Amino acid sequence: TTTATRLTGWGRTAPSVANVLRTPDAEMIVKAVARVAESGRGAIARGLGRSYGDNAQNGGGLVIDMTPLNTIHSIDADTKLVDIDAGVNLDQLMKAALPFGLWVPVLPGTRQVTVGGAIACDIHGKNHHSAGSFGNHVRSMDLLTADGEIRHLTPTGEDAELFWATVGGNGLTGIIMRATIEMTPTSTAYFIADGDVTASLDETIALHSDGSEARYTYSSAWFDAISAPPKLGRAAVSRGRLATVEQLPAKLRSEPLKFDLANKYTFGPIGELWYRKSGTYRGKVQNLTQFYHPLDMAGFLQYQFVIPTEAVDEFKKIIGVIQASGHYSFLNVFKLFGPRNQAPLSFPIPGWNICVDFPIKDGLGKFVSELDRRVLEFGGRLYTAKDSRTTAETFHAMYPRVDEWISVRRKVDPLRVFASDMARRLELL
Ligand SMILES: Cc1cc2nc3c(=O)[nH]c(=O)nc-3n(C[C@H](O)[C@H](O)[C@H](O)COP(=O)(O)OP(=O)(O)OC[C@H]3O[C@@H](n4cnc5c(N)ncnc54)[C@H](O)[C@@H]3O)c2cc1C
Ligand SMILES: O=c1nc(N2CCCCC2)sc2c(NO)cc(C(F)(F)F)cc12
Repeated sequence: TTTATRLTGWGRTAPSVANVLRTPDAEMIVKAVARVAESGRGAIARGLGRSYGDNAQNGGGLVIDMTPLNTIHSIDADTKLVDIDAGVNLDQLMKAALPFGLWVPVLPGTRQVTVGGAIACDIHGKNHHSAGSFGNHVRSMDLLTADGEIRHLTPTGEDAELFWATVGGNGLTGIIMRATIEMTPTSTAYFIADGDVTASLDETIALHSDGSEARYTYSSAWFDAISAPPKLGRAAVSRGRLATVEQLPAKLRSEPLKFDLANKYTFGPIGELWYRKSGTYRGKVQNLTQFYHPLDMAGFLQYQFVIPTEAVDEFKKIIGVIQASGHYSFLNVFKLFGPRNQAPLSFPIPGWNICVDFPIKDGLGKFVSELDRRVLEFGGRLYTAKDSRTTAETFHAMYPRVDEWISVRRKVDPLRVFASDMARRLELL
């Protein structure tokens, strides 16, 4: 079913109309690409549309919806390998793999993302400093390339260059049809978590520098970006690891792999004490929602960037520029990222990662451009999955291996068959 449809990112801006093919037939998808390879607005895959930007739309072009390709082919507990269609979402995968004592190795902050989208944006999670990003756990993928052929890529094979170009490649090397992922063994669906509350930016940084991070596989913090210094950058830090069966309480040991406001006090000293109490704890047993999606149970601009580890002073500065700006962000996530991977367009690098969420109002666009500049000057970068407004020139300087990447893309799609709004804006075409 080919249908002219109006598509936007999760942020619901920069709308664009395209011919949306939605089919469960992989043979239909190979033909639509062959067709597009004849006649020149190109094609692009789309997952669940959870990316905020314009990387999954192609104005006046073809957009292939991959979510009907959602078959899990096999799960093997001994090898820890799952073999799945690209349109399988990580929530679906999570529930399918638990009974085998397997855990999805990298989870983002929403489980409604496809494997293809997980690979194409090379997503990260609370465990990046211990496990890397999603691409590090893919052992193979089958990629529908511009020549109508389906190539079988692996991280260390002869096609390693193309594999790593596809990881974080935002769909611009072809369609990931199928992949094999190595899962993390687990005896439990639960976490054991430690909580800590800091009073300032310099404490937060101290906590993340003292060596405690190495004792936790998962870590992230809620972060104050409004309150002026000294309060600026105080945080609720939440850290932990998957629980073993031995560490669960009686009630949960029979089904260990299961899954199924303001008052007058709030802003005074009693609230400060209460919040400090609630956010301080040791060895709390917690399920996925409680630990990983604590938010559970349009008109905003999402902005995420990472600054190199060494440039700690420069990070403090950027955070100060944000609270002084008049633009207030209430929901902020902070994390120290670990080592990077071989993918040239992969976002994560070791250093200070922060996500902020600004209300759309007058002055924002021009303030965010100036932020881009500070982020660039300080050796950091923005995340494509959260962006629709940065310039090609900024992007290119932020990702110095883009040229290396462009070369790989030139060989595999010399006719520019795969294209998107983002590719044209960021001049990756
Ligand atoms: C509330 C929320 C929280 C989030 N938290 C995080 C987080 O913690 N960490 C993180 O890293 N990201 C996070 N994200 C971003 C999200 O993980 C990525 O945007 C992800 O790529 C979206 O997956 P999707 O399946 O919706 O892909 P879409 O948004 O539909 O597409 C995204 C990109 O993947 C490509 N693509 C999709 N399918 C295929 C395929 N089969 N073959 C080739 N290319 C394909 C598209 O062409 C496009 O370039 C979050 C997003 C939201 C809305
Ligand atoms: O857990 C997360 N939840 C998020 N969302 C749900 C709550 C509301 C806003 C979106 S965003 C996010 C980001 N930024 O993208 C980074 C990290 C990380 F650094 F990996 F720890 C975690 C999250």
